[PDB]
Amino acid sequence: EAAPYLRKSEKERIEAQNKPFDAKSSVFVVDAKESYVKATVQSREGGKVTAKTEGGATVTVKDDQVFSMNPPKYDKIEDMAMMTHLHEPAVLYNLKERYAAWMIYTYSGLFCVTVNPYKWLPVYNPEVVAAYRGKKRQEAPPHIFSISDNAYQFMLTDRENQSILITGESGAGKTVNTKRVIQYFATIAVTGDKKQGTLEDQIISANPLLEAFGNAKTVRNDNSSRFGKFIRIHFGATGKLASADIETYLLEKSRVTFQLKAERSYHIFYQIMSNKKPELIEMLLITTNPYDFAYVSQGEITVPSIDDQEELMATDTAVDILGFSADEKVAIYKLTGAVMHYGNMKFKQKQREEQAEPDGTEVADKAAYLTSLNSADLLKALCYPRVKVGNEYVTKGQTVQQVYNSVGALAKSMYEKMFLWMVTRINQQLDTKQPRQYFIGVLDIAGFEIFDFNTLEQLCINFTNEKLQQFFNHHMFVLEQEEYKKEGIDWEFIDFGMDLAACIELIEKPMGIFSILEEECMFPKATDTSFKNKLYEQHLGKSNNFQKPKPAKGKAEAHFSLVHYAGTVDYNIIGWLDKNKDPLNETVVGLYQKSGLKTLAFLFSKGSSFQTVSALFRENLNKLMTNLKSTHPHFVRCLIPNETKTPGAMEHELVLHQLRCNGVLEGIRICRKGFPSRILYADFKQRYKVLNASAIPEGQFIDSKKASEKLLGSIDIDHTQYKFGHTKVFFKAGLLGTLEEMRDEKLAQ
Repeated sequence: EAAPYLRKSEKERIEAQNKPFDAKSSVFVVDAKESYVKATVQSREGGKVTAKTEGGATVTVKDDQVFSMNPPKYDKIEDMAMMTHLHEPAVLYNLKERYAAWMIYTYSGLFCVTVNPYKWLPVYNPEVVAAYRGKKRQEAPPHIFSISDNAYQFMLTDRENQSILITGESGAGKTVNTKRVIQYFATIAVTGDKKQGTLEDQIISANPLLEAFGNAKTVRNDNSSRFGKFIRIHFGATGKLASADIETYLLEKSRVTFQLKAERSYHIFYQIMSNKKPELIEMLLITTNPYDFAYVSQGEITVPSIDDQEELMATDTAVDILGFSADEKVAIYKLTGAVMHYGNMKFKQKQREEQAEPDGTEVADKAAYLTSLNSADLLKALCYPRVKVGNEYVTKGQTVQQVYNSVGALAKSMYEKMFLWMVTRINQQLDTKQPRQYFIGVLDIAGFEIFDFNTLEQLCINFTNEKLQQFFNHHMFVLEQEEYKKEGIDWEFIDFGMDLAACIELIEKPMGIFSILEEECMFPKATDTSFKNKLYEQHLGKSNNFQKPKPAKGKAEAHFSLVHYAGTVDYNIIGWLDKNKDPLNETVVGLYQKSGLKTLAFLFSKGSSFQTVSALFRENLNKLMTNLKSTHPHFVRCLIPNETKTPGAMEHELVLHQLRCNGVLEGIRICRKGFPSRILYADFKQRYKVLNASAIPEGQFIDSKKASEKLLGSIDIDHTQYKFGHTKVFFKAGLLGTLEEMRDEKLAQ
């Protein structure tokens, strides 16, 4: 009643599992509205099988889509984690059975997997939440509350840091549940001690502006955010709660470079550029028309019904809630205005001469005004730069492309900087002379999504995602080996982190794939086709998991085909190489440092210069990864099972692919090799004694081991189907299945 679904019955658990069943009947078949449906063998054939489906028709299917399924005992369990048959549909339908049971909290890895319920339930209500810490995993009903709970007691003794990691889910439920996560942080505060924005509400202070700030529109998602944020929480206290960080991580500058006409821009821009605030628009030296700024214009010209007048008002609401000055903050978004003005800047190339050279432009004068530079200062000092030290020397004649790239780079870097600045004061508003000794953290996205059409940066983020999965895998590898140790057993399995890292390694040698791309970009005035050819020599023979894409529909050309934890995904080339190109000039900020605005010092401040750009983006990740290596990570993966966020029912197929994207699926692929399985003596034998038909006294006249050796002596001798564990018993997925198959067959006879 309290937790009414969440532990649903003693009686019904039995009686459901009591219900009639047969595995050898109960089979997999492939569907137009599920990829797969539970099935019956009508008949079996060479490389096809003859089938009927519970709801639907009789159906004719090849062998490979099929096996008979883990029976009611399995059917009512808590755990994908304790699987006993591995094919995706099993997992999926079963959790769908949770969903029709509405049974919330789902487990694989050692960790819990999440769905926005789209409905009222008082999951929150403290009867569970306060009254107990709860339990380690096996011991209590599944809940995200667990993961926090045990991470605490773990750290409490351990006293080094941990973060909990929450995947995809890129809109409503993701953020709602992050909120509730900090709500449970408040519950931890209440647990620790008890006797100024509220701390969730303090994060809310950030949320609306920051949400506009780095949200983005996917073809398949409509407010989705392509910063990197990471959330930290910090303890000088193990009392009631101590205060928190949200932090600075991979940000996607290239989006400023480009959009397709279906697609839109960093939401800030789109929001501000609406019409409502009468003074700013001219104060901004701006036309309310997006249409003007081609570099802005590149996208889709609106989102029909996300109402940016009110969203403007919300931005005001937040910036005023900053308690930070109007004049700076106005100048600050005005910086962005300048940025879009830079899209207009366009240069021209003279006779008998290669230089790119000026359009003499009110745009530059707007810049001068806003900057408190003079435009001529730009014109001479940038547009033919100076760099030398030890003597000092001047740089002239840039190509059209050189200029265009250069200025875009500057603008982008400036946007970046502005984000970076936001840290300083926003956090300081958050920041406290209450100490921190120790840290617990939150992350939002291991972000991978698909389009029929693709662009490098996205793939790079996907690379980073799988890298995160490296981290997942090798930690599990270690821990599971500890579980081998736990009941006396010796490792027959090798690093998953390494194993899939090899798949990354195809991307990464001391040669990076990215590295060589951006590297060769310095080879000038040449065409991606050149690299195509270099692919075709370099990888296309060699690197097994990468492929020439097959013919397929939807697309003029696709160029790369390679294999991923999510499955296997194929992607395409426009000549964009230069987009990643980073120009630098000292001079630009160098003089801005002179300028009036006094944003500029924080505006302003060996590894590389004007180069290494995607590798820089590696570097940014890399540090993060390094620091995470210190930690214990914790894990949540999160789903819209539905067409929508609605009480309305499942939409399967994206849930399929999300789960492909959510490691549990091929993680369980990885683990099934483990015979990843531990089942306790007493229950097990309490079922199993039957065939031995043997009486020798309980207690240790027989161990469970002995009783096994006898029953096995009737039944099996194997390692792979089973091995002994010191307290609990270990199996091929199939094996429990056959065990109870025996049990029903024997008891019925």
